[PDB]
Parts: sequence; structure tokens; C-alpha cells
Amino acid sequence: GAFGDIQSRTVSSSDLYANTNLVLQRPKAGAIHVPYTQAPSGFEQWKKD
Amino acid sequence: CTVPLAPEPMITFGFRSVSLKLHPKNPTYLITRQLADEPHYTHELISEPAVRN
Amino acid sequence: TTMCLLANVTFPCAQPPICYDRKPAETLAMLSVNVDNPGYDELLEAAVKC
Amino acid sequence: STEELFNEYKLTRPYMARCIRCAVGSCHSPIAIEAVKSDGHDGYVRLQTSSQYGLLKGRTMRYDMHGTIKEIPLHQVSLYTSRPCHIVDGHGYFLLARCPAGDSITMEFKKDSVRHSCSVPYEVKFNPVGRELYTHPPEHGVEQACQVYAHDAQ
Amino acid sequence: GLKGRTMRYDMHGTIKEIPLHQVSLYTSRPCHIVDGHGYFLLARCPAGDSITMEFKKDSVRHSCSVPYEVKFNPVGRELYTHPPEHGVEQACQVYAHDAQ
Repeated sequence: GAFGDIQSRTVSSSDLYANTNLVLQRPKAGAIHVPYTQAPSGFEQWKKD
Repeated sequence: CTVPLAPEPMITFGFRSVSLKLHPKNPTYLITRQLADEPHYTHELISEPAVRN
Repeated sequence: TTMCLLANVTFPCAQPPICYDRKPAETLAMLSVNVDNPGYDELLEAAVKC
Repeated sequence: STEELFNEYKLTRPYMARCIRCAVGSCHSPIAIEAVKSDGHDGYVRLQTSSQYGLLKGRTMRYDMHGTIKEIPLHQVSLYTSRPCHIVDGHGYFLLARCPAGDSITMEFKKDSVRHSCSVPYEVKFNPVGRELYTHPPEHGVEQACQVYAHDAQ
Repeated sequence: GLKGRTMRYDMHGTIKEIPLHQVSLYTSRPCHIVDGHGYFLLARCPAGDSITMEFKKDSVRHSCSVPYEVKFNPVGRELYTHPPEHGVEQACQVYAHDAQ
């Protein structure tokens, strides 16, 4: 939820650090999907600040 | 009815203290109260990222 | 048991003598008088259909 | 079993009433609106109009037009509060839509070259469930109890 | 208006026409054209930031959006967005429907 929740060492580094508070939830009865909950993007919140 | 589910708060513990980092997707009530004879409740609508100690 | 009215006739409410497909205005005037009634739904459902 | 429920609106007729905002000005409308009841949660409103729905015939509107009762299919009738709504079903004088919030409600259909409309200043409102104030209902989450308009005409 | 209710537009030098009930415009919610005379259209609109007048002659959609504010101005000391079904009549000033 803050700046640098995604950290890639260079622009094409192919190794990124992700700490985004991703949590998986239980799907609805009779539905094939992957539900999840996570804190919103901190680069957008940093652009808002 | 299906209702949404807010992100997990990030709880930091201290001596007789609880801090809470709260990143909401859409506006969300935080309702706290103490389990004593004076509850001192707190009904607040948090819409932005906010730290509550 | 509840008896409805059309005239001085306490007919069974589940079996009215008239139906809407054969009498257009007489059944409406039949339902006109039994409005204040616990047994109006039965007379209603039996009054449109036969 | 649906026809014994339905048969009571055979006793009735549509009528022409007064709408203050027609397609041009104030006129006498075939589809004038009596009330818009939106007290359930997820955006379902319940219109009561000057027209009838379902007369048996599946998805049709029945309306008075200067004396001569006419009909059109129900996919020809559109309505919108702020965004476009979605009609679910109709039964007699009543309609079950799914509208977002907005400060008016406008129903309109279109004949071959004549457009009919009725706008009334009635607040249509949206109601979330629980302690998160969404504007559109989500894709997933914990199940919760609510109170919505029933789809059937029971 | 040039014929009862039609609009007359240039198209690459040559002049065409369509009936007016296929022209639609909207500010934030849809509008309703009342009449038109010469270059000037009269409409009835809610408030918004812009206006998009559009029609569709062939399977080719014409549009134009300009960023001009449309505002809704109530009469009296009571501020509404859509005029009421009933009330009292006050002196107001609206654009006259005729063309004199």
C-alpha cells in the first residue's frame, strides 16, 4: 500500500520483490474463479500524494 | 447478498498498544470498543490509507 | 367457514355462481361488496377462474 | 400455477395519465409513472406505471393509446435513472427493474416514428449491505443476509 | 427545418439531410430536441461538462463533442434538479420556443 511494494532491481531484471499483502479467499458456490484480497497499489497512491 | 471484503489490516504490537495500517478499497467502517465497564467505542468511516494507534 | 354475499344469498365463497369470462360486470359488482372480508382471496381466485 | 396468480389483472385495463416531462413538454402519457419503490438493497426498484405487463403473453407491455389498447414487446422499452437500467420482469401495473442511483427516473419506448417518454423527479437510491459502502456489487466476498425485491409475482 | 422536422448538413461539398428524430444529443444523461430553425437547435438538457450531438447515416457514426458547460438553473429559493410535479408559479425566463 505504499511506495516500493514492487521492487525490480532494473527495468528488465527478471527478479522482482513483491510485498503486496495478497490473500486468497474462498470461491462462491457454483463458480469457477480465483477470489483474492490485497492492499491496493502503492505507486498509484504515491502518485495521488 | 454477496458483500465485499476489505484487505487484511497490518497489526503491529507494542506494550499495551495495537497499531493498525488500513488500506481500504472502498469506504469501510472501523468499529472499536473496549471490553470493560467503559467501552469508549469508536465508529469511524475510513476511505483512505490511514494508521490508527 | 365464511359465506360471501351477492344478494340475499350466502353462497360458498370457494364456488361462486358467476365467473369473469362469462359475466364481465356482474362479477366485478360481486367482488365490490365483499371487500371488507377475511375470505376475499378465496372469492378472488374462485371468481376469475372456474 | 403462475396463471392463477396472474388472472386478476385480466379484470383491469391500462389508462392514460399526466406526465409533466414527456418527450417534448407536458402531455398525457400512455406510460405515466405512479411511484418508484427502491427500499431493497442491490439496486432493484419497483415501478408502478400507467401500463400493464404480461397481458397471457410472455414479455410485453400493454398500454392505452387514446382509447384503443395496444401492445409492444418488452425489449423495446428502455429506462434509465442516470445510467441505463435493466428490466427484469413485469406483472400487471408493476415492473421490476435494476437501476443505479439517480435523482430521477425516465421510461421511454419508441413507436414507428413517434417517441413516448415520462420523466418524474423521484429519487432512486442504491443501498449496500454491511459495513463497506460499495456503489456496484462485487465479484466475490463473504455471504451476507439482505432484503431484496422478490422476482416472482406471488 | 429545411420540410418540417429535418436537419440539413454539408458532406464534402454536397448537401444531404436526415429526419430530426435520428439526431440525438446528451450532456451527462440524454437530452430531448424540441425544435430547430436555421443554424440553431433548441434542446432540453440536464447539466454536464460537454455536449455530444450524434447521428448515424450509413453504418458510419458521426459525432462532435465540445467542452462547453451546460448548467441547470432553478427558480426560487429552493434548489432542485428536475422540476416538481406541482407547486406555485413564479416569473422565470426561458428560451422562447417560437422563432420571431
